[PDB]
Amino acid sequence: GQQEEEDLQRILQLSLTEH
Amino acid sequence: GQQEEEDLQRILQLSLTEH
Amino acid sequence: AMQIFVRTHAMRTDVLEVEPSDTIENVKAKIQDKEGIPPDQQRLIFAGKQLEDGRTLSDYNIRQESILHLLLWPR
Amino acid sequence: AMQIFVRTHAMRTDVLEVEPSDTIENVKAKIQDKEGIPPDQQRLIFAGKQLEDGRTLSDYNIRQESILHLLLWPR
Ligand code: NA
Ligand code: NA
Repeated sequence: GQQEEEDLQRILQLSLTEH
Repeated sequence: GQQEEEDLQRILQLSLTEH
Repeated sequence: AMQIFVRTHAMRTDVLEVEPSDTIENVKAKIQDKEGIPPDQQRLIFAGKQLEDGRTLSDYNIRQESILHLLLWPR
Repeated sequence: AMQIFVRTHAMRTDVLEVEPSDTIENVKAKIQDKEGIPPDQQRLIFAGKQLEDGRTLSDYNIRQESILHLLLWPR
């Protein structure tokens, strides 16, 4: 679904600097 | 725990205007 | 023994078709079908109130297009 | 039939004691103990990568005090 993919993108983005 | 109570407070706060 | 951190995220909206006569548990059961969270690990909130499992949506004036909030509750 | 919205929220940090030899599933199983989310409904992320259940933390360079992200994945 669209919400889940947009959230996935947001969290992948976040993990780039929060690891 | 402290995190759960602070999150609970945040969400109760939010629901006051998002209902 | 290794120590790591897990940051949990959920920020999504779900639509439920329910009945006013349904209990908060029956709502929690519909939710569990979607998101897999056990009902005893869901804290449902509406308009500043925490909702009680044995009481009905009608008891809280939950009506068509009401926005409930679900907080994940650890164990 | 009544229509309502449920907005789901989770924004918390959890600490796990794990082993580098542990699979992402064994991590997902420790997580499930805390938060009750079935492992097949957890999407674990680290440093821009989605983590695979059969592979180990050592395969992703997950080390002491690494921050993993958990996304709730509906069903
Ligand atoms: Na971001
Ligand atoms: Na708020």
